[PDB]
Amino acid sequence: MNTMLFSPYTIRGLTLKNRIVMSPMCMYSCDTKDGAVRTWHKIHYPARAVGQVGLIIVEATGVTPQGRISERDLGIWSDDHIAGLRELVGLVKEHGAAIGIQLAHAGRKSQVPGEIIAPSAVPFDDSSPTPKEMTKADIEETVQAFQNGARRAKEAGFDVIEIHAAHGYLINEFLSPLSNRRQDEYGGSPENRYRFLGEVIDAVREVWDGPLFVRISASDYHPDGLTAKDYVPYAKRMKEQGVDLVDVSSGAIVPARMNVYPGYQVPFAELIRREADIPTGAVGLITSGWQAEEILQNGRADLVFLGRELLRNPYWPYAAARELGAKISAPVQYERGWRF
Amino acid sequence: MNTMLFSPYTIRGLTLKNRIVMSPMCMYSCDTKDGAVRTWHKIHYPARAVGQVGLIIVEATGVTPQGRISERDLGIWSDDHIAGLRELVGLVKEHGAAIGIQLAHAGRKSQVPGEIIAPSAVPFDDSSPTPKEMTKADIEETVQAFQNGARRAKEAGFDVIEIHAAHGYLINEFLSPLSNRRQDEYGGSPENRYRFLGEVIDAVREVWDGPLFVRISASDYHPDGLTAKDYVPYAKRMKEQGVDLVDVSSGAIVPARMNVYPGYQVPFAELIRREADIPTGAVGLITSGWQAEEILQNGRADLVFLGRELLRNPYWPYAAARELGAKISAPVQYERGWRF
Amino acid sequence: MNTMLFSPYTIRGLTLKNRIVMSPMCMYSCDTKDGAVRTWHKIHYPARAVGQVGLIIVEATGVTPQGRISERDLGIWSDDHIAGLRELVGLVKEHGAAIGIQLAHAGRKSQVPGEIIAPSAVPFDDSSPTPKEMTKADIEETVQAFQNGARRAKEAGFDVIEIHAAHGYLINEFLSPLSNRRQDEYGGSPENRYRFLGEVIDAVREVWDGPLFVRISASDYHPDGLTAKDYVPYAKRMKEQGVDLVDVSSGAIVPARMNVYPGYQVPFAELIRREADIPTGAVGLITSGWQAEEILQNGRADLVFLGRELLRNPYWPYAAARELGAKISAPVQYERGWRF
Amino acid sequence: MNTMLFSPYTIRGLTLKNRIVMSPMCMYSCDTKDGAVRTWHKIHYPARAVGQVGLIIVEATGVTPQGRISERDLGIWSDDHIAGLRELVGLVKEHGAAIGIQLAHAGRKSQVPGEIIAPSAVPFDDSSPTPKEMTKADIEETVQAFQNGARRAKEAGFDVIEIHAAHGYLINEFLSPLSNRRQDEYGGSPENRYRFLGEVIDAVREVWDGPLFVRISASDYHPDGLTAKDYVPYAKRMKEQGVDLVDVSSGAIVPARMNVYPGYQVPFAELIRREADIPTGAVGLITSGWQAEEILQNGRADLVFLGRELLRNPYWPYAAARELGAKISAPVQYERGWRF
Ligand SMILES: Cc1cc2nc3c(=O)[nH]c(=O)nc-3n(C[C@H](O)[C@H](O)[C@H](O)COP(=O)(O)O)c2cc1C
Ligand SMILES: Cc1cc2nc3c(=O)[nH]c(=O)nc-3n(C[C@H](O)[C@H](O)[C@H](O)COP(=O)(O)O)c2cc1C
Ligand SMILES: Cc1cc2nc3c(=O)[nH]c(=O)nc-3n(C[C@H](O)[C@H](O)[C@H](O)COP(=O)(O)O)c2cc1C
Ligand SMILES: Cc1cc2nc3c(=O)[nH]c(=O)nc-3n(C[C@H](O)[C@H](O)[C@H](O)COP(=O)(O)O)c2cc1C
Repeated sequence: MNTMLFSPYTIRGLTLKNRIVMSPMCMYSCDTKDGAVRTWHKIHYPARAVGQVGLIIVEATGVTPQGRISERDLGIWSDDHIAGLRELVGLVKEHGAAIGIQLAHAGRKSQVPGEIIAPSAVPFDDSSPTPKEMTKADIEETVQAFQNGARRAKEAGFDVIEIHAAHGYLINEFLSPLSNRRQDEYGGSPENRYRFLGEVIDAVREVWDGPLFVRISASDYHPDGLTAKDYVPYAKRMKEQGVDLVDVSSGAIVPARMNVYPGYQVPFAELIRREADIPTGAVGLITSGWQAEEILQNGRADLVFLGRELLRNPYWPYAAARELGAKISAPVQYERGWRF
Repeated sequence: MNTMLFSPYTIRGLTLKNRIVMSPMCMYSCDTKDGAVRTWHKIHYPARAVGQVGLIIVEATGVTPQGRISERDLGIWSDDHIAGLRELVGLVKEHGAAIGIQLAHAGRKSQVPGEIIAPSAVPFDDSSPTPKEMTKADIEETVQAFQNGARRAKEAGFDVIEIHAAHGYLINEFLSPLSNRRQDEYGGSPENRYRFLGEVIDAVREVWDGPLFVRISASDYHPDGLTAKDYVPYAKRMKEQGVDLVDVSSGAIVPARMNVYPGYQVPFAELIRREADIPTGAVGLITSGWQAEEILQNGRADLVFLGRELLRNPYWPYAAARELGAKISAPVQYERGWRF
Repeated sequence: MNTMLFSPYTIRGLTLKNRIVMSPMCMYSCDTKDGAVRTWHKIHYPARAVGQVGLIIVEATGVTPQGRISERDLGIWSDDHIAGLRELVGLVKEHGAAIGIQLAHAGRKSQVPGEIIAPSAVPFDDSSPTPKEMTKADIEETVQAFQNGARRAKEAGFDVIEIHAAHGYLINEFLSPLSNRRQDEYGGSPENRYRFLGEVIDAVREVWDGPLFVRISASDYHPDGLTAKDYVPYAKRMKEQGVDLVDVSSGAIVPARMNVYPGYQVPFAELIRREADIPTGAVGLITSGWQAEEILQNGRADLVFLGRELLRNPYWPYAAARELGAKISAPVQYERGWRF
Repeated sequence: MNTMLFSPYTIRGLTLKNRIVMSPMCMYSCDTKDGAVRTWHKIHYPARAVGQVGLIIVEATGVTPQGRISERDLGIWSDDHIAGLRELVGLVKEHGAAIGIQLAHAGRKSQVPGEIIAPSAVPFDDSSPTPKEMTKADIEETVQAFQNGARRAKEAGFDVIEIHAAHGYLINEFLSPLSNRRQDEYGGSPENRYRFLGEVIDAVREVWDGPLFVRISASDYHPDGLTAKDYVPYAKRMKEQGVDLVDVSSGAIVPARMNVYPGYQVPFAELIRREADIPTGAVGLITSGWQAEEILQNGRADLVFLGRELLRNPYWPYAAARELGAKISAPVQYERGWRF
């Protein structure tokens, strides 16, 4: 009757109505190819807000044109993006949800034409372009891009900011020795490989004091790569720097075979949560209320992130409530339909 | 694999991608109380379009201020409504769906303050206001209101127009002897009680040649009321007047106890379909793809109208496809989620 | 709350606790190949009784060795079968269900080695053995086999007897002009083609006064075959002969392509029910309580026969009750599990 | 496609076809009140075997008349019980499943009329009878009862034996300081409170070398009671004594409020599994294949025990397979129904 899934959760004064989070998912719907919010986004995101999702994280938003995954990504490299993002924020919040945004940079995995950058001039695979080895100017420049992105998100009115340090993208590339072969202060050791992430966090915190999320790939799924245990010290530091919650994913630094199954990334979320003593978000094949409640009640994570399931059904929270025999507030307009 | 539910259906050159129709449902979301389309409607309806609903029928829209059910209904009594409706139409169609609108007049069941009109000065119940017995001027005036509504819907860009002659509202009141005690040419016989509906249809057809729906209450659930068989002759006439499909509902002319169960109004839809030889829409507790397919394949109706189920899940078509082991086109953005 | 699906139904003093019937389904589990009831049957059938199925119809039971579909069918051609059948009956009824048996003869569709019999020496298809054209001695002999089967079922303690006149088997072959080319009193006209069925019914009624079912194939799905309308006169006669309910199926007299979909045989059940004025059983892709309730409430059939669905879940009635928001008596042992 | 839930598991040469176990559940169906297997049990258990459950654990079976929970429990205090149990075993295994039995003694929680025994003369609650403080003769006697029960189970042909040391029953009472106030070698310390369990295990192992399970209550849910961590040393010893798997439950030593939720006992199973380095069984609100797969793949347990869910649906494994997109061997009789 009284579940944890539909119990409020507060982060730095921001109270989420429940533990349900819409995981950041690229829509590749910027038809103008200028990183601008389009009509699609204005229908896509607010629909989940009506569905009673507590927190909606907007897809990976490129902090630079080269930082995009594709030419159809959302962008935040220009003050001109603020208006569209502000409109999106207004629409989502107006319908009851808190809204966040995922600041991102694809790095060597960018599919945008032209030069792409990485810690080292090593391609993702034999079929990918060789990225440019970033100079220290490029580094502080990219850090500034993240800070500016954060400032624009703040102006747009976002409630939450997430730093995308996962899925083998730019920050993840600095993190993993598989991609980071630098021999300056940005590579060659756990501390050095973390530096870039540390500087991004600090820069963001200069202009942003709201809830701050970091999304990581807890594992590289490679013998010579990173494991969940490597991220425990990193999470402790993130905590000291004022990161509020770790959004725990995994993989994609290089091509690799992964054993995918229900809750396959949950152990990573709990590892960091209990060892680094920091709130975590669980993601990866979470599709049922029954499943989500188990994750919460057993203290494996504090928030549950839903991906593809929210693509199949934007009103998932209602089905989850039914599933758990719980009752939640429905939009007044849908009360006749939302029966418990 | 190849179901009827997800097979196209053509009405007067308008081809629906499937047989799934979103039944007209009042949202009471016109906070400005001027019948204007609001932000809510612009999120509510297009969401079902993304969900792959073939035809979306907009809620009962008052053809006059007094014709509204409540002060929060949509309205179409002014050319000023066209802009908002046109924007709504654009949003819905842009996301893949055909769009219709339900022209309505609450009659004696209107809850709007002030005078309300009906065929006879008989209240809905002992707790309702006594309506004014319409004069012949009121009648031709109300007919003109429907015509103007149709013209505005056409300008807005609607694909389908439905005339709301059901649920005990104005037109239904002229139809049922329970509410129509007039002793002129508009009451006293089956032919006379039909006159008002006939004139509305003709007037609408003067300015509208697209798909035309009529929604009826096949039964009054009263010993001295109308039965499904009474509507067979009416459907034959509607057919002659150029009505393309009969949206078959029931009840609500007066307070009455109804036996509600799955598909409880389907027999009415099939009765009219086979006896009047006219395409029909089935509505009333249709909630599963399995159920909807049975209705179609057995020739009980040509379209299936979903109500509350589309309130619980705007992407119902996907679940129905899964349910039937069928595969349908998903919005490109949701392909990773919409697995078959 | 009070559904029709879980409302009692009385046939000749036999009261079924609900409208749910387990359709006769061959298990091919007589490993001894002597038509004897085996351990499998003693677990298979009583499980559905615990599941709260109102009436359980035992699979097609060969009234003669040659009358079996396969060497692994149940048999009733010997008094020696009574003991096993009586044990089965005891087990099923002990757990709350009424029990019936389907008296059967495969005819030309028998796959048992050796001579097989039919109205005419016409094979099922070019890949099947040519059956012997039955003599009038064979006919009255086969009729006697059905009577003896009925007598043994009575001794075993069965509550209901069904005559299998469907799925292109022996009796169905006499019924359909596609297979019956006889030029005596058993072919050449509707009356003559019915004679065999008529004689079987009379013979059974000589030794059995309990509920009597007849299972028919309402359609041959062939231009020159039988249609549902042909069976209306037949059902009227069956009624006069004391047949209590018509179990309405279809097809299988010859190879043919059938359009299979949810409730695809329901229109046949309702046709006979309303035109012949006789209780009918609906069967064919009935899998949900929602669906079953619609069939009942709309008077399309009086009993609902479940096939493969009861193979997937023997406790279907519980799921159906949940589905309909209804509550039914659970076996006291399962009360903690069977929550409503 | 290849899940862990439907992957074989071997314990001491006994190979289970999958990881699905039917948790021991009292049926209170011994109407003769002599601990004898009845018809009900012979239908109840084999049904789950057909449902493709890998291992079926028979309900708590009293090793003495006073050791029963109720007068309707199964019993094994007499060689006369062997015949009935052997028949049950035959029925279950014949239909594809391995079978186990739970040797039990209710202790102070017995509801059987007359004297009841416990480590100390302390009632379960103020509403329960005061049990007799067992003498050392009673102890070695009760140990002998367990050994004899094991010997009879072996003769009956059981594949697995489980010792019921949980749910606040006799053995659990010796384990918990809440109920054990003895001041001899059987109380007053962790080692002493374990002694009784240790002696039961040894005695059972004298006459039984097959798979041996022990079911424990990992927590008393009481400030002065046992916690999961207390059972880590116990599990290490059980391992040394030849216990093959720990069936991990919790609670019921005294009245207490428990927070019940999906997988609420899983953390206990994983604790013991990883800390004591011994295979464990997870139980407690496990109802979906999705859930069960997560438990297995994440190494939280080696076997998954289903309780009430197998009461709602004896063929759960089929639904779980569907749920996981996996395909498993269906009983050849149900192949047409069991579609994947
Ligand atoms: C279409 C699609 C787009 C995605 N884009 C992003 C993204 O922009 N940022 C991100 O962190 N993860 C992205 N992912 C991963 C999802 O956020 C989510 O973590 C992943 O799909 C696993 O969650 P799920 O199994 O519940 O779907 C995307 C996934 C999908 C299916
Ligand atoms: C909230 C709500 C508003 C409705 N408003 C309308 C309406 O404006 N026009 C109409 O014809 N029917 C209206 N109805 C009836 C629905 O269109 C539909 O026919 C009815 O709810 C039965 O369908 P269902 O059982 O699938 O929900 C409304 C129903 C609901 C629940
Ligand atoms: C395995 C199996 C065995 C069957 N054996 C019989 C039978 O013995 N007698 C009969 O009349 N129909 C038999 N049929 C048809 C069923 O009785 C039932 O009418 C048909 O399968 C449609 O039911 P369903 O769609 O609900 O599964 C059998 C069907 C199956 C799948
Ligand atoms: C009707 C019933 C009888 C039970 N009897 C036993 C029993 O004999 N032995 C035992 O160890 N647990 C018994 N329990 C507990 C179950 O074995 C199981 O561990 C508990 O019900 C949790 O399982 P579930 O949540 O999956 O249903 C019983 C539970 C129920 C509901």
